[PDB]
Amino acid sequence: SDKLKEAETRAEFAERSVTKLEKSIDDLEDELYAQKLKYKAISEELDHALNDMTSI
Amino acid sequence: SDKLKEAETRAEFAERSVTKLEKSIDDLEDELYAQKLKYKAISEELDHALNDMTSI
Amino acid sequence: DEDETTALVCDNGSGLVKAGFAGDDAPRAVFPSIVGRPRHQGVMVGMGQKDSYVGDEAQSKRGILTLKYPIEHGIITNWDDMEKIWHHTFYNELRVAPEEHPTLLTEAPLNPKANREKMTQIMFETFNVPAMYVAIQAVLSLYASGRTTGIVLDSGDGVTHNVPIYEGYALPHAIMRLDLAGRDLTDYLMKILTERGYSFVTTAEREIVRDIKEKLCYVALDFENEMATAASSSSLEKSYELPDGQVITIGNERFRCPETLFQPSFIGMESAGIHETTYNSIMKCDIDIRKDLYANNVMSGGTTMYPGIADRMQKEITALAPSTMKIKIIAPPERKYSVWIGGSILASLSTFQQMWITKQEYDEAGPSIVHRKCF
Amino acid sequence: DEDETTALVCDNGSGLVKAGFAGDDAPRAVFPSIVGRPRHQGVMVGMGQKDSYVGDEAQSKRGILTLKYPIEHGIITNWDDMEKIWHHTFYNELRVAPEEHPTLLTEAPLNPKANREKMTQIMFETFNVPAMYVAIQAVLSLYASGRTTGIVLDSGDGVTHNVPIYEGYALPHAIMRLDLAGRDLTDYLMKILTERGYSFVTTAEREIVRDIKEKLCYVALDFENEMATAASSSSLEKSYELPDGQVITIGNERFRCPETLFQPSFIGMESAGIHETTYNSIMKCDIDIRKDLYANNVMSGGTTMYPGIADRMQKEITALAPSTMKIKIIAPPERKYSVWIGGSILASLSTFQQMWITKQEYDEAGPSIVHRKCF
Amino acid sequence: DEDETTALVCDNGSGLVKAGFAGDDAPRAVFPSIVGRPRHQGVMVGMGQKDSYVGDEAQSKRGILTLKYPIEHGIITNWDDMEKIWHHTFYNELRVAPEEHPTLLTEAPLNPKANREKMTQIMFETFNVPAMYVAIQAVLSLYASGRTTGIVLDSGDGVTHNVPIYEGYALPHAIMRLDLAGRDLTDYLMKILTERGYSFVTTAEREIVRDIKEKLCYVALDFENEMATAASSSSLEKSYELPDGQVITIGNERFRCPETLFQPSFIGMESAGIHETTYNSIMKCDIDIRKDLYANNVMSGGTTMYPGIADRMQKEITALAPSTMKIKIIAPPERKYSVWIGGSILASLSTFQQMWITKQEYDEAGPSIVHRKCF
Ligand SMILES: Nc1ncnc2c1ncn2[C@@H]1O[C@H](COP(=O)(O)OP(=O)(O)O)[C@@H](O)[C@H]1O
Ligand SMILES: Nc1ncnc2c1ncn2[C@@H]1O[C@H](COP(=O)(O)OP(=O)(O)O)[C@@H](O)[C@H]1O
Ligand SMILES: Nc1ncnc2c1ncn2[C@@H]1O[C@H](COP(=O)(O)OP(=O)(O)O)[C@@H](O)[C@H]1O
Ligand SMILES: [Mg+2]
Ligand SMILES: [Mg+2]
Ligand SMILES: [Mg+2]
Repeated sequence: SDKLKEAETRAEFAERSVTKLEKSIDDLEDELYAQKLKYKAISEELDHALNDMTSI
Repeated sequence: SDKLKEAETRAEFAERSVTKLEKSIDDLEDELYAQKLKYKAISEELDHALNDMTSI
Repeated sequence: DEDETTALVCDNGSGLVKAGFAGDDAPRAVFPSIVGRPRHQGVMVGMGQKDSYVGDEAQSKRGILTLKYPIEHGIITNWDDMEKIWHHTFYNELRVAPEEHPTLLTEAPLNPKANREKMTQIMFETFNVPAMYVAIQAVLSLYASGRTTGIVLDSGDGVTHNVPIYEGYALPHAIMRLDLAGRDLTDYLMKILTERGYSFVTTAEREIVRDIKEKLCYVALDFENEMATAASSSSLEKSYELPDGQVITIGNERFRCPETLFQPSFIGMESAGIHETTYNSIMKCDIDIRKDLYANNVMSGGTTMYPGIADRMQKEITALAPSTMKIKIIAPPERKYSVWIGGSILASLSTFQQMWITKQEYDEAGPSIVHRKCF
Repeated sequence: DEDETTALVCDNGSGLVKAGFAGDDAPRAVFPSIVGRPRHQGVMVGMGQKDSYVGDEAQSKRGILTLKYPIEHGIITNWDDMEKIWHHTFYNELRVAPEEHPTLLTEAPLNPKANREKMTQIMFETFNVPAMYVAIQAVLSLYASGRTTGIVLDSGDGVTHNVPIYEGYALPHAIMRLDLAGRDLTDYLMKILTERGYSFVTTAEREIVRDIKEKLCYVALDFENEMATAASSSSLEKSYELPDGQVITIGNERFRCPETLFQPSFIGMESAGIHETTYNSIMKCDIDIRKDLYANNVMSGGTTMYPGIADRMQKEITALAPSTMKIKIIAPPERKYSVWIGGSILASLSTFQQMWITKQEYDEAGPSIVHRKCF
Repeated sequence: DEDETTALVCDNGSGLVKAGFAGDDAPRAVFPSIVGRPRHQGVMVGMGQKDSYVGDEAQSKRGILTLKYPIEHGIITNWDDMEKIWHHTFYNELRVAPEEHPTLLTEAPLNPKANREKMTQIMFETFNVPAMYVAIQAVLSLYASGRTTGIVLDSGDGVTHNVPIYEGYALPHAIMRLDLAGRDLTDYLMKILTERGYSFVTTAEREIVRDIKEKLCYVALDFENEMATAASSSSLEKSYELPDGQVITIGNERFRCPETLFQPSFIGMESAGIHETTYNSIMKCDIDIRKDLYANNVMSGGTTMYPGIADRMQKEITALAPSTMKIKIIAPPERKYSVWIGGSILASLSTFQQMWITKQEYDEAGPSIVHRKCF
């Protein structure tokens, strides 16, 4: 019974670590996707300005 | 004893999940880093363009 | 029984039955859908001598009973079997009478309409439930996720369904059912174990090998390279302790069993892997929202307790679809109860009793009323 | 082979390939556009062990082959597949060498110009045809009808095209392509039969259910009233004898399958029924001739063998358009060969060899010459 | 809402609705004139389930809605649609009540008088606007330019109008409407992209291809020479990144799409290019001022954001007209808001409230009063 309790404690520790890392990954994931949405926007717009060079 | 093997099973499950999540976090943070740096470089260049506009 | 007349919430999932009361967080009576019958006739006396055995009783009495499945891939064998198991669940397991509590049930996706009409009619005649509602498990898993956008992969024990739902609206035109499920997994593992020297046919070993799938199985990151390195693989090879005490060692098979769903050509299906079925499903609908479907895919079912589905899923979809937007899967722990949770969610709000299927409506229009009352 | 150097006439219709000699009344070699490939690998010896299977050979060997479509809705998968099937048609089926006979081909309406340039280039390099001409199937069906005024509804197996032509002139500004065709019909019928209890995915059952569509299907005169009376409908309900011997009974589905083209909202298309597509097409052009278009509508394709398109067509157009002038449809029996007949008609007259696309023109200007030689 | 009772300024342009307060420089609520409706029926609950969707909401929900146009080329389908969109604009977008602010509206040139009478009557009954004024968008664009002499080319999304006005005087005898507009542009581009291998029918791809027209399209300086050099044109060929992530490459089509307005014979119009329509318009009026019309031409509309209209315009007019006097076009940036700006200009001066169309005048003479109160 004592060994079962120690193993259960360690398993619960690991599982809480799992959940916390998953939440951190979520936050990072959202930030990276937004970063990239705006990166592609600014890149396209620099290209549009270059198109302006073509129109000139 | 059956409960103890089940505890060891869930512990190993959670530990493998932890390792996967840690590696994912590291790679995601490196990718986000490089992405933000490239966006910062383009933003730099665009700021220089704004400064030139002001000089006009 | 609670003093209040709260509703019954019962998920008759294809592989597991999970029943309880509305307002509860988890179903109270959860049992597999196996049903045991006496393998021989009666000559002894003093105990036993009972026909139907259901639930943990049959689990303990697996060896003495012919183990039969009243439902397989949605098809219904004998309504009497459901009658008995529902009696057992309501009275011996839930300790509840269906007279005073309306029932919310969940059904397998795209279940026969004739099946619905017959099951509802036998139900209403046999039982005295005051009111009724039945819903597809897809929207239930959606409710458990609590996000109106996404494609649900329901991996039951008889069928795997891919259903896209955008902003809480069903897309039947892009919904498909695949005949690969737990049964296939057990079969394929059975033949591989036969090639490993152990050849069993009976259902007890079926449950043993599905337990092995629950415990030890991998989802290979790269298939042929992992068997190539699994040639010897003393560390990678993994063993199990069967209840009789023998140590059974399995290596590449751990990740060669779930792979069959991904690679159906192993045992001869024209349909490609389930990732192709999610891919085609996505493109059938308008182009624009497809990216959101990529980013909002959900997976549900008891099988989902296995590792490896998430990484394989994302990598293959990114291989098939352009890698601009980031694809991420969401799957809450213990999601096999999630459907039942959604049932409780349905009973949570006060609008749900506006469309209870009451006794008098069925008495007026027969079973046909459900054709107009649910959809 | 005929002693004379008469031309080859080949209709590569989207769903059927019909090939023969010029001056003939009907194509000699007619086969569906399915292509079968070995489902597994080679270990046996003594017979078979051949990759490509085309024509009736693949029809007999449907079960053992993965059945794939080298063309779907005009899109080209693998030119090698066309290479092999044309080899088979010319030598094993037509018993003709393309060296000594120029080829007249028909292409699906609004086919890609890049598709034309690549197919012509691979053709000219691989084959040794002396001369070439390719035409749209719309004017071919017009020629089969032999009336320069009318709107052609070409219902192939991948696309349905509506094309107006007044006094023998094309109106591309009022031409449209709809992604509803045989494929959709089979799909929709597949899901309804799934709701009837029979769920198949493979192509053999696809051909079985399209055969069912050929034999038993109705076009409902009034839709919801006919399902209302088809509730029981012992007489109206119709059965089929599947080759395995089981009797499969279908009722309202007979007229609920083709209705989907008329009512696309069943499986989610923004475009309305094909009658709306003919209507809009008509009004896009000048008002005055519209009446003639109403009175001169033609329908063409293999699907046209089904009953019910004519009555539905006229009634709905009369509902949409004023009912002063009388609208009448014309459709000669066995019109799926009609396009090929028109090809023979093209070779009938002595002016046709003024604009054969010879080898030396292609050698001079590359494929680009067709851009100036056909249109 | 401002403390002052200043008037509402609303431009219901054929393609865009731009609304705001008088005295403001730019309209506050600007949205396209598309309207989305639920593609299917209601079975779900908990969210959504709303009929009309307008503005950015419908833009986000484009895939789930049938996208319909309440106005096309001036023709009105359903006044209820305008009722709902005006409700949305006034309360959900402008956060203003029309009770306390008179409305200045702009209408498409040569709009039906019956249309004006019905729209004004439904407006006055449904709404409680204190006072009214409606004006042609031509004089509004003139006001934005602030020069009483010139010919206005109003290129909306349904019609293109050429209207000459000399010294702030309308010339209806020399005003014409051409049925070429954004719709035609999208259609023609749709058929060319179909010939490029990509065939779509739904409205989401319509918006995608009009976005492509906004971004990449050219106006060819010389047409056939530019396709001749665009044969290969690796540098001249331009690509777009569609939101799904696929790279779609287009070459000559960039300048072959707007060319159709200049060359209507591509898809069959008797009327020649819009430059011919400005030319005829000019000569219809007295000879002498024609030179001023040549030198004072103005162009207005959202399309004007594209490059190439100015150079093409001047060169062709100089080709048609004698090249003694210098022709120059004027077009301020962001001129699609210019009409609304002119509306604010109308409210700027204190004489404008002398001819507000008050409630009591309409109550006395019905809608007919506008026949005497505006013109
Ligand atoms: N704790 C668990 N771990 C792993 N697999 C499980 C577990 N419980 C059940 N399963 C698997 O789930 C399957 C039953 O699926 P089920 O959840 O009934 O599908 P559905 O979601 O359609 O009801 C069984 O065949 C079993 O192999
Ligand atoms: N004898 C028949 N009766 C009914 N339908 C048929 C028959 N033969 C072919 N079809 C249908 O016609 C379709 C093929 O159309 P097809 O004639 O190839 O179009 P196209 O005229 O564009 O070549 C097939 O999908 C099949 O279902
Ligand atoms: N920023 C933009 N760049 C290029 N084209 C645009 C832009 N905004 C709108 N348009 C085009 O303008 C059209 C709408 O014209 P609109 O300005 O409503 O005409 P009107 O001036 O008669 O109101 C749309 O079809 C769209 O293609
Ligand atoms: Mg499941
Ligand atoms: Mg056809
Ligand atoms: Mg305009």
